[PDB]
Amino acid sequence: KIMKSEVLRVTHELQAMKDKIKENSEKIKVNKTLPYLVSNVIELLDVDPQRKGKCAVIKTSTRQTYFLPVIGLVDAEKLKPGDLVGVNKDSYLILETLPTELDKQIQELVEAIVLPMNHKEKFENLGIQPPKGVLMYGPPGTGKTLLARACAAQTKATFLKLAGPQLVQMFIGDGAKLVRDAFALAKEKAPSIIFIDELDAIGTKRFDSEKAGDREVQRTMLELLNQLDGFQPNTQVKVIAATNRVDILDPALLRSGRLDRKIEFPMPNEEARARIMQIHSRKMNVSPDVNYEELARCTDDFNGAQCKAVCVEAGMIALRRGATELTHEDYMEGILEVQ
Amino acid sequence: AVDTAEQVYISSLALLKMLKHGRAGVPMEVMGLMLGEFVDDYTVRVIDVFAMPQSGTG
Amino acid sequence: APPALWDLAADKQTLQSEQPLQVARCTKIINADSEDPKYIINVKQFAKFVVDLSDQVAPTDIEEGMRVGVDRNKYQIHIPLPPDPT
Repeated sequence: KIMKSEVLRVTHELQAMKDKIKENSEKIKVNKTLPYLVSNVIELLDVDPQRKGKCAVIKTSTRQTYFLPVIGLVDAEKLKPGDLVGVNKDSYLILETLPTELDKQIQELVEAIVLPMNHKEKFENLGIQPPKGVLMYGPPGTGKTLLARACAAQTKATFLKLAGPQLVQMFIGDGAKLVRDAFALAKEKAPSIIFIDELDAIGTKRFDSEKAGDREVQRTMLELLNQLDGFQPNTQVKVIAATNRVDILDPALLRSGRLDRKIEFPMPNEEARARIMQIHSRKMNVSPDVNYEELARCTDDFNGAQCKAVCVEAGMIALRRGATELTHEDYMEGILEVQ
Repeated sequence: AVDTAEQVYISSLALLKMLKHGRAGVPMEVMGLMLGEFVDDYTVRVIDVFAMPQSGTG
Repeated sequence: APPALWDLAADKQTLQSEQPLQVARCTKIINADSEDPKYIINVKQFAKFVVDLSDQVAPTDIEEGMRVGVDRNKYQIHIPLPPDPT
């Protein structure tokens, strides 16, 4: 063991290094305390001909452009064209980059969002990618908007509102800005839940290509399909879509990353109306007389918002009816009251 | 309550240290310390001048 | 001049009181708060600023988009303010 006696000096040098890094590692808190302003970063690869080529283009908030190479600590998610980065008074170095900005269905919604995050072990053991796009289509009456948003609130994760008129803006070019923004919060921030609705109305493919806004909504929408079919790593936040009609369905939605789990929900018959309406009345005071037969039959061509309005109208006259519990005939009274 | 006529003696040491310290004088606030010896009331002589490490506070 | 007489004679302590309350950075308003130490602020000059909260203002009294006083030297929040149009 005479040859292994030199290891003690190596360990003394290592512990001496750990004892001497406290100063230069301690000044990080007083030098890199807080960036007082915010500056935008745009990536631009340079070439010097070590003497290696590496630089970046900076843009301050005060509309002043300066020069600085790619510097800082070990970068993993950095080097992207983002904002809200670290900057000192005048050195203008990069130190800290930060991103700027219920009963009848519980299986398909909860699984499709948990398995691409928790079941990675079975993904590595089987080599199978999970489905991404789910299409809650079918005739109206199910209430996919209020029930799908309510179940998205029951997912206990982050929820981001995104509708039709949200992406469609008065100016041009903003659609891709809100797509890269929904991918900023969703893709860049924590995994959130985004539910859009009425995709069939904007998925119109006309023959006369002279006047159709829905084809610019197919430029932003098919640009999202470019950012899903073109971008293989779709393991992050998915795109959940739903339509109220099967009149004009986009044929280019046939992909695992795209809308694959197209679950057909038919007209809300006594069973389905008893399901979504048992959800709508699973907590309120329901008297032991609501057979749901006549009132579930009279709910024809009534969406979940209009059926919720029927529940409100049932919640209107029961005050003056004298009974503190909602009765059977008050549902059909609300139906015949709205229409 | 008394005052005299003081005059600061400046040699080439502090001058050149302020020239190199001025070359390394980044816009960040810097710190320095001057030394010397007090021989009487109305004279002061500086000999030793060094620099201090910069900090985010200034 | 009669109104400026008593206040002019009472202007002596304004020199010893001129050192405090000097903080004025155009009353820049914040945008949001991702984490409790670091707060994102946006000035009216279209310049986004970030600074840590001072010890004189409690973190529970901070509201989203609230105009409060902020230093121009230490960049910290010295004292907030309640604010009037017709």
